[PDB]
Amino acid sequence: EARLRLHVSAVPESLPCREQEFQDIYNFVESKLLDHTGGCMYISGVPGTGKTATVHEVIRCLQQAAQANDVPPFQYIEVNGMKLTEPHQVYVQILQKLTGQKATANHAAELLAKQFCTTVLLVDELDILWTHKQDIMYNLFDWPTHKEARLVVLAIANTMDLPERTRMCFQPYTYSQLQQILRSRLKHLKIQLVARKVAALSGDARRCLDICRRATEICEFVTIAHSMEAVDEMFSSSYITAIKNSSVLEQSFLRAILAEFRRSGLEEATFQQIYSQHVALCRMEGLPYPTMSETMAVCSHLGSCRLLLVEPSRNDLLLRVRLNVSQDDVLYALKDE
Amino acid sequence: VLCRESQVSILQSLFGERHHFSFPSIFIYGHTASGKTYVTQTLLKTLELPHVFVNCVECFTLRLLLEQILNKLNTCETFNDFVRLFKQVTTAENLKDQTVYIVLDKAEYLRDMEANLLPGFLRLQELADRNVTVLFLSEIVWEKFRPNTGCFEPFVLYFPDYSIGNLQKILSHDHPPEYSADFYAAYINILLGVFYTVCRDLKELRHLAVLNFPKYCEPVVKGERKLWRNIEPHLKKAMQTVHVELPYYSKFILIAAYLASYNPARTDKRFFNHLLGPKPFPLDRLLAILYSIVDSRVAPTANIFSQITSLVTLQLLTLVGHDDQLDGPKYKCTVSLDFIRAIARTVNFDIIKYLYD
Amino acid sequence: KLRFETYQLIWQQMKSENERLQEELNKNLFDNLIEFLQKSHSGLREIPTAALVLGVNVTDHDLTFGSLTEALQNNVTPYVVSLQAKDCPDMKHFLQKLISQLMDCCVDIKSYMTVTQKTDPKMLSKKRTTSSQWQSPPVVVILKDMESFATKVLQDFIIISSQHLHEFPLILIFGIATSPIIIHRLLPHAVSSLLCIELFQSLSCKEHLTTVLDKLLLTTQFPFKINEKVLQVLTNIFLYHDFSVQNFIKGLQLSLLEHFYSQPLSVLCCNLPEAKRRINFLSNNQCENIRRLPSFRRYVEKQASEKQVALLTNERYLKEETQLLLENLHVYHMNYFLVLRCLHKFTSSLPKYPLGRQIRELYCTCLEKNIWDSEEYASVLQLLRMLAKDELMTILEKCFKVFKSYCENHLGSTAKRIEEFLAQFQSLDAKFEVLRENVVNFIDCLVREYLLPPETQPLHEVVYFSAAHALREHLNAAPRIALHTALNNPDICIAYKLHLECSRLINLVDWSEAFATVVIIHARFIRAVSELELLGFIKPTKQKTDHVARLTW
Amino acid sequence: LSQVQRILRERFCRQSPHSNLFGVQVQYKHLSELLKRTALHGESNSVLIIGPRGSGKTMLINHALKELMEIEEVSENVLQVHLNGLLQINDKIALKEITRQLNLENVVGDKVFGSFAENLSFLLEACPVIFILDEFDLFAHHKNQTLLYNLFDISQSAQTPIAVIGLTCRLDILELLEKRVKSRFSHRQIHLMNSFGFPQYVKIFKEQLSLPAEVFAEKWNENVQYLSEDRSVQEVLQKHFNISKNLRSLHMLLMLALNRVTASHPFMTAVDLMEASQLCSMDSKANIVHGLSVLEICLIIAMKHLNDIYEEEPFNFQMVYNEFQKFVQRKAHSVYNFEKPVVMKAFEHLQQLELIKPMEYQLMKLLLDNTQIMNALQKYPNCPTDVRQWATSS
Amino acid sequence: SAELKQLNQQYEKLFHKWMLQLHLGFNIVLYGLGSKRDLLERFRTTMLQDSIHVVINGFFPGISVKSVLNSITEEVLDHMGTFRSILDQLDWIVNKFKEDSSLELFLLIHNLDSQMLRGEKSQQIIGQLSSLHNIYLIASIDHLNAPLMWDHAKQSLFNWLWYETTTYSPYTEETSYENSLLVSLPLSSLTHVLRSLTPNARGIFRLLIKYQLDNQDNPSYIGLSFQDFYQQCREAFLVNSDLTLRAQLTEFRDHKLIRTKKGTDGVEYLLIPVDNGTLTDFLEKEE
Ligand SMILES: Nc1ncnc2c1ncn2[C@@H]1O[C@H](COP(=O)(O)OP(=O)(O)OP(=O)(O)O)[C@@H](O)[C@H]1O
Ligand SMILES: Nc1ncnc2c1ncn2[C@@H]1O[C@H](COP(=O)(O)OP(=O)(O)OP(=O)(O)O)[C@@H](O)[C@H]1O
Ligand SMILES: Nc1ncnc2c1ncn2[C@@H]1O[C@H](COP(=O)(O)OP(=O)(O)OP(=O)(O)O)[C@@H](O)[C@H]1O
Ligand SMILES: [Mg+2]
Ligand SMILES: [Mg+2]
Repeated sequence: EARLRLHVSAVPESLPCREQEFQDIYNFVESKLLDHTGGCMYISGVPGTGKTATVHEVIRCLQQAAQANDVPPFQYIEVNGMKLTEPHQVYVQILQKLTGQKATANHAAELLAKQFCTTVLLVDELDILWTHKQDIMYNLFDWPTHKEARLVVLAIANTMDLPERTRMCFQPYTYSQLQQILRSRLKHLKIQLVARKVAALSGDARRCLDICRRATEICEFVTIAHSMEAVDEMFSSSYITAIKNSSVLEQSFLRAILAEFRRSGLEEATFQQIYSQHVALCRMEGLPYPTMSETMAVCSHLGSCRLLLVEPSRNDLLLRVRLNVSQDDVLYALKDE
Repeated sequence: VLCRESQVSILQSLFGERHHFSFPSIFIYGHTASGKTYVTQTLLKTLELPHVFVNCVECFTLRLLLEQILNKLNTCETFNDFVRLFKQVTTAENLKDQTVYIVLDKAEYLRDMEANLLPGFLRLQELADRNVTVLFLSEIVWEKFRPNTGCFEPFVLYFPDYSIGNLQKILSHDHPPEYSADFYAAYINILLGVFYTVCRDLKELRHLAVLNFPKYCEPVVKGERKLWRNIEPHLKKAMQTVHVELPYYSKFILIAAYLASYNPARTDKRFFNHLLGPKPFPLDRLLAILYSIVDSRVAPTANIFSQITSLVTLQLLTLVGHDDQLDGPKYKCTVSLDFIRAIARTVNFDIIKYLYD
Repeated sequence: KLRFETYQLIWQQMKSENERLQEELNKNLFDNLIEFLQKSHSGLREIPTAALVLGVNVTDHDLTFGSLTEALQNNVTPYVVSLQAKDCPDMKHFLQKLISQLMDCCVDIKSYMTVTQKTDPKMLSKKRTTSSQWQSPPVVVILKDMESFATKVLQDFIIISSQHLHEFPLILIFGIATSPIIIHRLLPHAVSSLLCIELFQSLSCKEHLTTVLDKLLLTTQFPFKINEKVLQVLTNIFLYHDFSVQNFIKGLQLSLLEHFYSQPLSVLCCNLPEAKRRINFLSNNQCENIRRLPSFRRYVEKQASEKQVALLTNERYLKEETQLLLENLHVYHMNYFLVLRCLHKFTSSLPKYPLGRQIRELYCTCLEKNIWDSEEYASVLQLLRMLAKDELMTILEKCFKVFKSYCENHLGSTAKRIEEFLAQFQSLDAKFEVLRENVVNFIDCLVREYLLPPETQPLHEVVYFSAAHALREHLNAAPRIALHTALNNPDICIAYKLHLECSRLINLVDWSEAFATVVIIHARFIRAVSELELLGFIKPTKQKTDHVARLTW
Repeated sequence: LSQVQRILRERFCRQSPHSNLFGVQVQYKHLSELLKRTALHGESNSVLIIGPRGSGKTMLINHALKELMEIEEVSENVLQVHLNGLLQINDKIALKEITRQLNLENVVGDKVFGSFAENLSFLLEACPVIFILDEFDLFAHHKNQTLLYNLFDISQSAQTPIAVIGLTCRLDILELLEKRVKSRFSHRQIHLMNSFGFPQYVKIFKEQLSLPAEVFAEKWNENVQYLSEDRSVQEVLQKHFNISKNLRSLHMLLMLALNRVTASHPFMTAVDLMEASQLCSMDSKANIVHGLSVLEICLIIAMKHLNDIYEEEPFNFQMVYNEFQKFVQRKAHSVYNFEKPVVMKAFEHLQQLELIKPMEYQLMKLLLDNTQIMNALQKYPNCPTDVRQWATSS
Repeated sequence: SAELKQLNQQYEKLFHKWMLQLHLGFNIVLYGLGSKRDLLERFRTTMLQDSIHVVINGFFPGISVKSVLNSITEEVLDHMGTFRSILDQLDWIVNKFKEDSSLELFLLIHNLDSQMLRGEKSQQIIGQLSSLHNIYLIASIDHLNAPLMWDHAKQSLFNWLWYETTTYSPYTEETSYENSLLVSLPLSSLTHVLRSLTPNARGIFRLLIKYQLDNQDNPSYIGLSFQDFYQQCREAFLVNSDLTLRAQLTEFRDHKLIRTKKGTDGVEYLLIPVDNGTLTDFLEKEE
């Protein structure tokens, strides 16, 4: 249970290492809350930057403050866009969390309009609420600006351009910031040459905890060598691996592709042209003739694993073939030996 | 069944014992008349293995195709999700332990239906784990069925075309109704000796074998060997084989249109590639050529423009741009030239003289 | 007006006998549709079919598809359905109407929101309603246009229905104009065989034309007759333009009526007693009117005295002499037709047909100008004097088996000349005999009995209708004659002169300025030209900057 | 007896749950490891098994899952849910399919929950579950990816024991996931299957044909080991190896040669496998050409001449008809001369066979390789000397 | 001034006759040189008169076949606005008419040529209606291709009585709607200057127009500088050099197709001294 207790600490965690962002959001809600007014704040960032976690923290703190009467009471509501099949179910959620309970999306939206013509509403990943007419976004952002509406809106998504089609952004995590979170809870061990090794990344936090959690799995069955192995089992590109393990005729077919490309110089060629090249190579390697039924199989083996991008098999000799891997990568996979 | 004996040994031994397992999928290719399903149905009927047989062109949708397969086992069925559900739920002392066969005929039409349907069937054995064998047979090579993400590759079995000898042995000796089978043999040997190089379909050869048999043996009952001389010109009559009344100004519009089709562009000055097709007409050009060739010079009436509109409506003429029929017509003549010659012969005008060739 | 009571009388008598004779010309072909269909029903995966060739007439035959729905619901044999091709873009509407129509073919004779139909319930109606009939019904699926069938759709049904078959021995009738090659075009060879067709024939417009003229307009029943010019213009709209007996009929009403608004002088147009009633009703204005027209004025010119004024002043001796004009008149016309048919079996047999072929032709050319004065007639003479022998004795003996058949059945007269001819030809059956019969056909008939329209009795007007031109304005639809000749022959007149003059394309710099070299002054050419757009003698064209260029030639 | 057949048939055709695991020793450790961690402890993980098709995945996960549930605590406390992208094409179908496999059908339908996640969470809360997603590629293609996102979202933040194990053949899989789902996926836990060495292939060949401990089996295995080394079987196995490097393709080869074994042919021979190999090596499109009528052939030779004249430009029936007419012109008499409708019937039959493709007034291009044509002509049974001379004219 | 009235009077004698024709199921037609307004509106004041006379002017772009069937069905018919599918519309109006008999409705169309009436659906409507006996049709035509668009089925559905009807009157209210180009440098002189230049020169001019028109409502837009317009032209591949764009703007300025105004900054700003209506019309012609 020594280095095994370090397993238990990776999957979720607390408390935040985003110190400055937290304060900004707290003061935003506190400002709007103290005044008995509404507002909206859009939060950008990379998927791993601690946006929803920080918000949840700010909420728990504001509820504590609401118990001592430091800040006005009370209610809070959260809904996730990716948790719904059909965007319009949002109106049901919001209403169901408030009074009035169940109703259709049409009747709910009408009711929310009535209520809004204090409450904190978190809409996490409203990128999913995009619709042709975008009525729901227009409503969520219009509601807090009504006189009779006291509503504070916190909108999270991954892109800065969303509101362009009262704002904040979470930058990706740096060398030191990631290094911080890992040792931040290693307190079982107060092994730390690794925490900085894994810490060079782009830019998610989940990568760190999941990577190092795998490193411990390597150790048992932690040094820097264990983490290099951990990363090489994850971020390592599988394409070059597959080309090395591909069969004989599969490689000759790639050589055929590279031959046709070096002739034309384009990124597309037809199975017919590639076929002529493949015949030439099989002739020069002492191989048997590449029966077109075989070569079609091969070309599908390489298109099933996405080494190739191939037109549907119905087109027969007119298949147009693109490489899903850069020519330099293939030459390196074939020529390494 | 004859001349397929080799394919029967392969396909029979593959079936093995009925409580065994067989290929998850088998794919037979060949031509229309190869005899594929005749062999499949016999083997399934004779042994007798439980099976179902379904035509993929008859059932275009999932509901129809899947409901047929489910019903024929002895049932509202939308998606392949519920087939494995309700096929797996179909088990009894009849089907409990045994190999079940599903023959999808003309599977070539599965390609056009539902993306996940052909893959689901190739792997259907392990999807329901019910000891199934899906039998695909189509005239299309397996190389054209493969999808992007792939599939479980079936066993590709080739049913070869019948030779001229395989045809006679199948076609001849199995119905010598009123005579010695040697007489009917020499008959068929002559039948193929004509029609083989054109029609290799066993189905159609059986027709002609029945059709022309009476005339072949007619000299026998009338008291007159070597009848090859008798029917050969009659057979060759069938080999290479097996009056529209129009108004005057209409005929002239039509033949003018054809003359506009054949001769093109700046030849109108002198006058007034054939395998490629017919050219386009501006209505003005057609009226010009018409009044040029008419040599009666009748003024235009609504009925005449109605005549040309009626002509295009009858599909004797066709315009690429249907929408633009009054703004500039690009009409195109379809018929010709024999019909044009007939129009010329009846009218007495000559089509050939104006043809630039 | 009385002439409209006569209209509806004649009119619905006409479309009546037209639709009945449509039903008989059917009846050989329809008795051969149910005799063919009952020959194939007398004697797998193959749809037999029936191919009917109806040349290029649309609406006249929808009657007989209503009557195939009826008649082939009547034999107790099928329950018939008709699929139209334009109804029919997709593969769904044919199987939907397939079955809608054989569950429905079970309904109409007993005396949902139609989205509800699909490909199942036909297979059920000759299963569920009757799977065991036992004798299967045909459903002749009348494919009224198979030519416009969508070809993909076409083979998908002939293959789907063919595949399904012999549970449904469908036959399907083909409404068609052309010959078999075009079916063999739009219906592929696989279909040409799956159809197992036996080619059938249906009668076209031009036959119904010549028939109906021989019968109807040239009947002696109705007095109304037509002048050379609206006969020529009509049979020109029929032969040279539009082949529908529809447009010839509606044009024949419009002729009927058109005349029948001419003047009351036709109230005497009726049977001699029906006309003479009107004689009694005649008043002094009309007495003025008969005093006026020619062939009366001509009839007044070769004549007498106080006799002549009791035509002109004292009406009684006229109205007596009207019963003299008219009695004769309706005598003459009978004396013609009896004799016109006569001519036909003579010369309709003949070659060169220089004077004419079909009965309508002889009526036409005979009435146009003097047969005698025409030399093509004399040519026909030389012919008959040539043929002689047994061709003539057979055809002439058929002129009496058949024309004595007319005066035995078709015509009552009884004119006493007919009888003399008749005896003459009996005697022959038992050259200058052929030339005294033809000279009898010459002096005794063509000279005498066949004679012209204008050489005829008094009052050949109003029974024979002049004034062709206005109808041609009201039917032939010749706007560009009046337009062309009007715009040619004055600022828009001169404008169209310029629009004729300049070159081909006329630049609005030096068109506005050439029209200012050649010609308030501008606005009328932009309205001339904007009309010439609206009229269409030019177009507002972009082939060059600021240009106006004609599509019309 | 036929006892041989019953065994190899469940091994070759159906996929034998128990067999020898070749070269997966590393990958099995990582999978079985993770599986203990989610089942025995309260940990939640997600992993992808990624290889070519026909090798690896489904047997690995099947073998791993079996050994896992042989632990008494596991079999009682652990539920497993098997999903497949072919069967469930919609995340709503999948939801109701999870509800079905969890025996949670007693919800029952009275409460339709306000959100997709709320319904999924409500199911797990009614205690680990192992989610197997087969054909993971297709689950990535569902609209907004609700099933993947919310499974990973539940796998990470919900602390409900769950195991999300995907199977895919796509090296491109990771690029098919949304940024959000890619993050929540326990990052790039990846097992790769791929291939082996030729000597390992032969050892596999002999191991799959051999029979287990079940004197009849001992005599059988001696003969297999004899086959393992032969100049014939080896030069055939290599030819298949240079293509396959796959145990499923091998299974097919062993199966077809297994029909050759009967009560009159007790054990396989070199010829049994050579014949079985010949059936697989056939060129399908060459077989189809062999059965055409001489008319259709002459048309293809016309099309061949058209691609060699007009330089690979498409063509229509007319120009084919012309070039074909030039062929019969040689002799004044009519031998191959037929009516245009008939020639088009055969032409349309080539299209009906998809030996010609469109893009008469329609342009089309020939789908045959010239070496297929010249080889087929030499192998055609009755081919007349006249069409052969014409073929080489170009 | 004298003649026309007499002719507009003569046609009036056919009028009652047309009424009878209207009873018999045919529909009269006027092919004139001029307008029948005084004659068709005298047909409204003399013959039609009565009630149930529907008037839709086809030279009016305003009325539409859907709003033709509304304009018939909304006010005069009074039953309803015609339902979405016009075939269903006519099925309701007809199940009213087939049920309610002996209701004759006389409709007079000036210039069927339209649009909106160009649609084969529009004349399948007018084909059915004027085929439906209750109402009746008097159309006035101009377009030479008017007989063009009427097919067999429609000239059957329309049984047309065609009349000399050679009319001399304008074409005043018919002429009030049509606009022509004679009504700053006018459009056609602009086109005439620009047609002798290169394709890229015309492209440059169209780009500068576009900038002028998009900003025309902003008083603070004084135009583009040469460096800005030169970058914009480079990005559109209209000009690759300073020298060629400067030469092109000078050639424009000699024709009076650009004017420069010094900004506050001493920089020359490029405007076009042509009415923005004329420039708008130019861009609508060039595509
Ligand atoms: N500073 C941190 N300390 C501890 N854990 C962290 C930190 N930052 C991120 N995490 C990890 O990230 C998760 C919190 O989610 P996060 O706030 O990144 O959601 P999100 O950014 O809204 O999701 P997405 O951006 O993908 O929509 C936690 O479960 C934790 O494992
Ligand atoms: N050996 C044979 N003996 C007798 N008839 C045969 C033989 N082979 C084929 N036939 C004919 O072919 C028919 C069998 O159809 P066949 O087996 O060719 O269908 P199929 O090949 O499955 O059809 P398709 O290939 O068009 O799907 C029989 O009804 C018979 O007419
Ligand atoms: N390393 C191996 N160990 C055992 N069997 C193997 C191995 N590699 C391949 N096979 C055989 O190949 C077949 C592969 O089946 P499996 O479904 O497990 O993977 P797969 O075919 O790639 O799955 P998919 O359906 O995604 O293609 C099995 O029948 C198995 O017996
Ligand atoms: Mg979030
Ligand atoms: Mg698998």
